[PDB]
Amino acid sequence: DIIAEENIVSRSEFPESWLWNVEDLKEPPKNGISTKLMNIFLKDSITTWEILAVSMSDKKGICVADPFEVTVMQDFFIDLRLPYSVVRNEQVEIRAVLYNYRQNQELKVRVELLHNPAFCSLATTKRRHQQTVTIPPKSSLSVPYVIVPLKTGLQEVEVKAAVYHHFISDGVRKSLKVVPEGIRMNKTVAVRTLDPERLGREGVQKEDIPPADLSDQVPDTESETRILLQGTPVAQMTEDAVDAERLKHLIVTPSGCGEQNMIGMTPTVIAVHYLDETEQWEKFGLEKRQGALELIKKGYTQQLAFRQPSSAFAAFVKRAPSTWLTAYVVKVFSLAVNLIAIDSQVLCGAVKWLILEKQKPDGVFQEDAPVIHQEMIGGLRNNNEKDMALTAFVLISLQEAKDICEEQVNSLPGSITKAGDFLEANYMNLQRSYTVAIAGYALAQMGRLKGPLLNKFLTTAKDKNRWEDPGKQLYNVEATSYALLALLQLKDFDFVPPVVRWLNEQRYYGGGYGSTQATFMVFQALAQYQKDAPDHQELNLDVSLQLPSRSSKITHRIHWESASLLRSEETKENEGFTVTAEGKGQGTLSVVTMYHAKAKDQLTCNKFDLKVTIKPAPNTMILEICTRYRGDQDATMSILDISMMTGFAPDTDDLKQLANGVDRYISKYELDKAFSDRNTLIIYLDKVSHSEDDCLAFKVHQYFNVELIQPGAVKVYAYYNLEESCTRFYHPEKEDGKLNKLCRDELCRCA
Amino acid sequence: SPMYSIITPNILRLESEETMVLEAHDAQGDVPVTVTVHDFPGKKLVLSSEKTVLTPATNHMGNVTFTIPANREFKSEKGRNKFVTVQATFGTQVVEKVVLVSLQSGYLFIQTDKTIYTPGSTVLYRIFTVNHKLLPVGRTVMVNIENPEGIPVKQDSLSSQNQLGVLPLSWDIPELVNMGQWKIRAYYENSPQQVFSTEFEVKEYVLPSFEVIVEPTEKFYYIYNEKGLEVTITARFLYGKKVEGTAFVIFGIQDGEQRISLPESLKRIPIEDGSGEVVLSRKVLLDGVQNPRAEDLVGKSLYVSATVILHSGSDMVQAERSGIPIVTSPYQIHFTKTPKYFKPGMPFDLMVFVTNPDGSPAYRVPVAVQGEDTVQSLTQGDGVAKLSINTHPSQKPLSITVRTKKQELSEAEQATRTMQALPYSTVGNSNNYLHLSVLRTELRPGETLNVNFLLRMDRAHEAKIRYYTYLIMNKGRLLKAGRQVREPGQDLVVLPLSITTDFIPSFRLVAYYTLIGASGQREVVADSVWVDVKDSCVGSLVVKSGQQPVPGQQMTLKIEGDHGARVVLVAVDKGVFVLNKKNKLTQSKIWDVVEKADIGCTPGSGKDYAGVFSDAGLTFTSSSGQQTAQRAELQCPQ
Amino acid sequence: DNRVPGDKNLTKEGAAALCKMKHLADKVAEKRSQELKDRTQNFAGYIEFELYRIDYWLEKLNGPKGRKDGYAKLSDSDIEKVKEIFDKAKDGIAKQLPEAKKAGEDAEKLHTEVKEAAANARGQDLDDHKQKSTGLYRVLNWYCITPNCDGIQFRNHYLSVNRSAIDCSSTGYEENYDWSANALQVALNSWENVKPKKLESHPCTMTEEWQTHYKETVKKLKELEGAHEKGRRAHDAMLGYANTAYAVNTKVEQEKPLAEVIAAAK
Repeated sequence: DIIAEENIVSRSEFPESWLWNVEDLKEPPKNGISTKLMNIFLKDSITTWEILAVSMSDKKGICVADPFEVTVMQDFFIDLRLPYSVVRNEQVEIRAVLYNYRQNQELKVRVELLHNPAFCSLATTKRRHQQTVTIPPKSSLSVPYVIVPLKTGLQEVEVKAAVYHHFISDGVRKSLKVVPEGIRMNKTVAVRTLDPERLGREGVQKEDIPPADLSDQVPDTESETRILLQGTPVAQMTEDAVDAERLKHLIVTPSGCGEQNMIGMTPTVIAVHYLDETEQWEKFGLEKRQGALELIKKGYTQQLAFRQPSSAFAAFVKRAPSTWLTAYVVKVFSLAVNLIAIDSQVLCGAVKWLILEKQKPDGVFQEDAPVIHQEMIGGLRNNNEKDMALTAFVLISLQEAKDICEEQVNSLPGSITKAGDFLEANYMNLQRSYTVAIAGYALAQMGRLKGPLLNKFLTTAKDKNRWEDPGKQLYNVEATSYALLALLQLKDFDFVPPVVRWLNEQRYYGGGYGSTQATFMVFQALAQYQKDAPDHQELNLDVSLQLPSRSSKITHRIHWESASLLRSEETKENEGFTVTAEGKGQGTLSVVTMYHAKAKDQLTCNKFDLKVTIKPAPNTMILEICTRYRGDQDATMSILDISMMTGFAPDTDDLKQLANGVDRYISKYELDKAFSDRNTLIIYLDKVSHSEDDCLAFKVHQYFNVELIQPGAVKVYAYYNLEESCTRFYHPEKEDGKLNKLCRDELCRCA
Repeated sequence: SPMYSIITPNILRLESEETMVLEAHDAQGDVPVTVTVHDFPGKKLVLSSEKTVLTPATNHMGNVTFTIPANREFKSEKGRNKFVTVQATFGTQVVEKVVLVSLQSGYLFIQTDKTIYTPGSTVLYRIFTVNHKLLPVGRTVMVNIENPEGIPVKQDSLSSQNQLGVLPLSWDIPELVNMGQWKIRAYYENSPQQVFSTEFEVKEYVLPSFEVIVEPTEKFYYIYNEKGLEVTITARFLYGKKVEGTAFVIFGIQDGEQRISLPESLKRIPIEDGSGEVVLSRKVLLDGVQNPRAEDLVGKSLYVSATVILHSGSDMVQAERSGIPIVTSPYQIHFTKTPKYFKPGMPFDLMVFVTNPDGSPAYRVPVAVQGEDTVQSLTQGDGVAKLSINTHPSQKPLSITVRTKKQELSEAEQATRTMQALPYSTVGNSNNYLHLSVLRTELRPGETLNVNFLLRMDRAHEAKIRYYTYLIMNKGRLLKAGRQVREPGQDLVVLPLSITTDFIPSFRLVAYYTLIGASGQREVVADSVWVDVKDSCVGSLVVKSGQQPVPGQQMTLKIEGDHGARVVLVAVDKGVFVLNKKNKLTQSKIWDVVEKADIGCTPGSGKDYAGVFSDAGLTFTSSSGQQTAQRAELQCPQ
Repeated sequence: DNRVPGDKNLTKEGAAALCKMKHLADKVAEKRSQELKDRTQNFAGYIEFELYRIDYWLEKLNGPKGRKDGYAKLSDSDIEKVKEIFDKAKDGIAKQLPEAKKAGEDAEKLHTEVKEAAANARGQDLDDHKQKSTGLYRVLNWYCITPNCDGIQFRNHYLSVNRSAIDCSSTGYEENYDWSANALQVALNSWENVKPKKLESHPCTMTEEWQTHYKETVKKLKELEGAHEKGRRAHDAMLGYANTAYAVNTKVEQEKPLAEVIAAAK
């Protein structure tokens, strides 16, 4: 009158999460809402599932539904409290908890543990480990099972139960993660640094990572080696820009004659350009840009009034055109191209007039109508090499207007080349620092500045920071700005920092009289420095790994935009491999290895000491337990869990005596339980001495006789660190308490 | 002379249908309007162009919608922001404003099927891609799985255009991983500056068979309560039935990150019928901190740690109830929802917010203003009570103190708070003011809200105001705009504003008028009111049984929600949440993210008309030079 | 290409000379030839530009607004004399165009010739023990295997499994910018003077096969430089007339008297 073992299907599906499914509602709406019906199959776990539904609609957006709870339930069932993992050869005890929630019915239950070759236990292929128990209504019972794992990897433990005189049965098959007899450990194989330009040779650096020692690695254990190609971006020093508030006075309305209009408009144009390049508008006030642009447009319109018929310019229409004035206007407009809508026709006509009419056959430009306001031309105010300075100025203007008027003026490149040749033919004979700097910038604009030209240009620098020349310091500032522009053109960034530092230290923020050329040039140079100066050390590392386990050369690339990314590689092998790095940059190659190392000390039962023993009483036995705490102080509060061997139960009177003790407390639940079926017991200890063995003992005697007696178990631990417990086993015959097994060569055979 | 003006949010988001409203006060006949958006300061690329006409049929008011493409020029080159010059051409007149641009153009919500994982198990997670309106959006997002040490283990890039905003993903945890709080980080490829993340713990565990609930009797400790803190331990199996066992309870004092454990408080109690009671006597609490003084404990939070062990000894569960504040007053008063600026000579409305020490809104707690205790108000379900107080035309800071006036508490226990309200500056000292007011009920969609427009201003010009313009801002966009008519001699008018689900979670209504006042100057008077709408799904989604189940039984699950929507499900054993219940996805968090991403962070008017718009998040520009001060910070001050 | 017995070990001077050879050859291959070709063709560019300018000035003299645009001040006799001088200048400039064009055309092919020759002479610097190097690179890399060379610093390349390639940067040769034909010729002479002699049939030495290309490069480069000189010479002739043409235009635009105008040209 009992369900046969073979006929009991076993619950085996215990996923912690499931129903990871996507559903689209498509049924005809009712009252604006559509309903979908799902036929889900509930898993085997007896718990309260929580179902969370998230929906996305193209119109109603996201929505998260109130979680729905489904409570799977059953009148009678067993719950296996398997540990997360067990050691390959350490005897362990697992508890199968039988629940009987029938309101008023007592159940006689046959519960057995099925045999698995992977585990050594009382169960064998010839005889099963059966056991008959009784469960009071609305109560629970725990049957302990002693097993010894024998194989690594996941192993399944199956328990089956049946009820006499009822067609009720249940069976659970959970899985244990048996692990080798060791402790996970990590070791740093090597921590190198990659720097091909400094630590490599011929632009390449080769690194060899020796295989990890792993002398302590447990045999047949999985190991992992992790490689991290961490880039290390390095910031580059950058000089501070000019404070926006200093430029407040530069913005001025243009007015006056054709010459004065330039004087008025140029500071505004250069200030606007500087603010745009440095993006200082936030502090300056975003609104003021519109007024500044309106002023620039007004100045441009006023200047166009003086445009002579030949496309040239002069202080007055009747006055003959001035080469320098035309070149300066071309320069300013070229700066204003990306600010206001200038008529390319005017600029190109001026350029064409300069090229055709005001250039000597040899390439020298000539000025015939000196500017009315001699203070305007700045450093050209006093000149000895006037030809060269004027040619360089005109050539700078032409180079700036090239990209605008190259297609409209076919002769421009020839003029530029002729001017460059003339400059090269005489660059060595220059004396003034101003002329040298301006001509150097002109040449660098076309790449002709090289060799002795560059040598002379750099040599002329005073103190390696300024192209000073005795006289009005505005001319020196202008020359220094020209030289800085030339250097930025050459990309010689190792010389710029001192020059920009000197310029900033001059603390020049523009001005009025005799300050047009200096202001324009210095601010243009500073804007160019901010635009082009590198803020970061170049980082373009190209790296590769040659792993024997890998069939191909793995590689990675790191750029400044991706330097922060921690590129990494994973390897499931221990072997020597070579890492090759190339290109500029820096990176901290790091290699670590993880593995299971053989135990160094007592891997378990370190905090507590247990001394369980059992002896015949003067069938009945006297169980004696002694405990101690390995530490500097007494344990705060300890749980002393006891699992009786099959057929033995504690004596009621002794428990009552212990419960009536001073430092020990036993729940009324246990004392009220009948003598039989009290196979599991808990004694709560207020404290356990660390300097002495605290002992307790009580009678245990047979209420039932069996062929084989499963060893009992005792577990001790503080109330807060169950993971730090200590356990022991006792058995009347097998004094050691361990099941018989033969561990030949660290592989154990059940017996 | 006509006054053309444009109102637009002070922060524009890349690739989003930002709305702009144009108006022509005192204009005659139709006026064509052209809107163009240019890069700043380049003014070289026309990111967008729009055109429309303002006609009397629309009261010379009309909106224009444009979306700025996410051009690659927009980058954090050196951490500096970016701007666009909104430019509107009203026939010949041109009105332009420089408006900040924010790259982050949406939210990413990450759902992990479980809150805790074991090594070797698969992490199943989803990423939801939604624009700033919480609608599904198709964009490229890349996600990184981050080791607790910060090493990105896995890196992916995906495009959601093929799905309705949900991106399923998976990853297998290697057996050798390190334990701790692993992190998932994801962001749109177009905005690396903002990274959304969610944490999932990796730990070795076995699901517990029951849940332990530690519930203090009063969710706070009154420092003078000699009865001591009483805590009820409730334990029940996950399948609904009650637990029997023994529980260990220990109390401790927490101050900031530091924790102190009171060893003398450790008590062992029997759990019978699934519940048990334990008490932390005041003497123990005082002596545990060396008994400096009773007041010294105020502000420090207790925490209760409970461990429950079944009589069978087969299982054990640990639960904590942190953050039990020690307070001298059962309530806290917050002014976070009140306007900090008041209109002199007109009623001032305080939306005083009073909450329990744990932060939950208090209910039906009377509040009052010192010196005017004759008038009292009771909190609504949301814990907000409205108090009205007259003000004198003094142009001086106003100091206000409110006191809870519950009958059952002694005077010393009553909570109190103080704040200062600065005068609303009026242009040209014309003492012209506008004041909005709403009846603060538990507002929910489907209701009609009567917004009152109260106007105070000199009688010499009363007839010139014949309509109030109002705007409704929600989720950082102009949900709606319109005009409310007024007649001469009508000092108060009511706007029957109807509320749809769009207004969730809160909408900041802004209103204003304009006139040619003293000396012919163009006066603009504006006011703002912040209204809270009860949080809930803008749509709906309900999961219910379509028919207790036994294991392996087939069950009919009914899902009902918005038609055509994509529903993604997940089932989690409740045992998981016993180990770690943090980082769960819930509708409240979605609204929390949206609220914290709002562009205006003030509940009401500012110091002047410019402040009113700037605080509400709107820019206002006019032909007559009326403007709001520039905004240069994505995160608003403090 | 292959080693042979020699007269003595390679002294440091020999290594310096070889590195000088290689450096000059590489520079000729990269920059000098291109510079020469460009500057040669620029003469043909400039001569045509001056023709265009002459035509433009003549059009200003006679055309839609000859009597209005500045030149109007000129009388008919002044017009005639200006026409005479401009026409003489035009004939003079035109007389030189074909020479410059021919020189540029010659330089066009000479550039390819020299480029190929110099590039072949330099070599590729390949990993010899897998892929043989070439030219002076082959010589430098394969010469001093390891007691045949005392007093040298070798490259530390990781690809130097069994190679002792000379590190030229260590030779300390000056970075002079003279890259004329003589520059190659002089250095070549230096190598021959210091070059250890090949033993008739002991220290080893490298064959002189590379000299085939290098010596040729000098020949062609000399021709290329000669063409540049030919064009440059033509360029000089034009300036004599061109300056006269420019001067007269400058004076008239200043409204200066004819006597100055005629005097300025002369």
